[PDB]
Amino acid sequence: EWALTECAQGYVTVTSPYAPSVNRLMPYRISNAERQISQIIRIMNIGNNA
Amino acid sequence: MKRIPRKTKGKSPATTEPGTSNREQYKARPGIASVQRATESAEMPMKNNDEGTPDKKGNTKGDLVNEHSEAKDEADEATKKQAKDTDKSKAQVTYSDTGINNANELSRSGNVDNEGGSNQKPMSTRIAEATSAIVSKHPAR
Amino acid sequence: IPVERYNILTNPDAPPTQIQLPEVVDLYNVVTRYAYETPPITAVVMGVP
Amino acid sequence: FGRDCRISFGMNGAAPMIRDETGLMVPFEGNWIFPLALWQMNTRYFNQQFDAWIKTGELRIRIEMGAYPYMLHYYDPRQYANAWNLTSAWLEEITPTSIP
Amino acid sequence: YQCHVCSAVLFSPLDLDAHVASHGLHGNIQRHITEFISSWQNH
Repeated sequence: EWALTECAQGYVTVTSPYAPSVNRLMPYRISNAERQISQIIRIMNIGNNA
Repeated sequence: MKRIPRKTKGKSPATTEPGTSNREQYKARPGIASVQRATESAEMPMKNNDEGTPDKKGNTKGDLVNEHSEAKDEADEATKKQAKDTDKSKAQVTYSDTGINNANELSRSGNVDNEGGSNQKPMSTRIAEATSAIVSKHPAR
Repeated sequence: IPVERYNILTNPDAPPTQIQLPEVVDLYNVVTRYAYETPPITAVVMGVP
Repeated sequence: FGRDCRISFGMNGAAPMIRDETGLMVPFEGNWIFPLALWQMNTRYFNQQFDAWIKTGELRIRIEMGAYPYMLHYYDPRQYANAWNLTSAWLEEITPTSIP
Repeated sequence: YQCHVCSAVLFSPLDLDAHVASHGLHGNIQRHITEFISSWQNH
């Protein structure tokens, strides 16, 4: 909810209701460094190929 | 028990609620389908660029083209494809014949291996030739 | 039989979660089994007046 | 109520709640005040949520409009008469770009 | 059929159970990854 609301630059609001539970697995949190590594890979993939 | 296939070859009482009636009269502007089609194109991942890398056997895949010539050809193909996308004979946005003298541009090709040598003869052929020049043989005569 | 493999059965003093890595791999030990849920990402988009 | 329209669904019998302007959450009951655009941008959700309470519960809403056209419907005083159909039709046809 | 958890419109009771399962409620398609519903229109 927070991330989608912040992304939309305050034009829409996002709501996602849910019941209380703990065995709900939604693996998405990663660190910035991993994203930076991935971007380095993506840039190096180009290799002057228009 | 659920089976998931692989997408890649591997090693081998009244109920009618008083508010649920549908009277739709709103036409989204911009339209939903128009935006969806555009988002589909941008959704696609970047294409692979595999040339110049060793294969399963150990031979660098790709073409035997000079790297600068490869860059020129890729630029030309990009311009051609851009022209095709906008449905024109000649492209308005060009990746080639710009004002910039990009003469030192290099593009990865299958001409050179990882040792800096030329692939005029593939790796496996060279290893085979080198190892063959020293094999022994049973005594004779 | 290689008794040291079956430590948690043959050794009365070993705690149930004890292991002997990396010298010996036990062939009988405690395992934890789970059951999670992976709901789809659900969202409702409201409008800003 | 202002820009912060957001509703938390009730659970295990607890009544649903919506956020006031002052950061408090209230049940679907009492007297409320709405700007028109707030309903225009969440027509379908609001019809799905509040209409049952409006029709039979104890919920009353004042819609700020300023000016608006109107259309009358006369009826015989000696006969039973219910206006729910007209009001429901009016509410369902609210659009983020049009009203009847 | 109506799912008051998310205000979506449904048509089968088993679809209702599946949809409320997406909200974490116990059941009284798995091919889905993401489900979005607008509030100002039925789409």
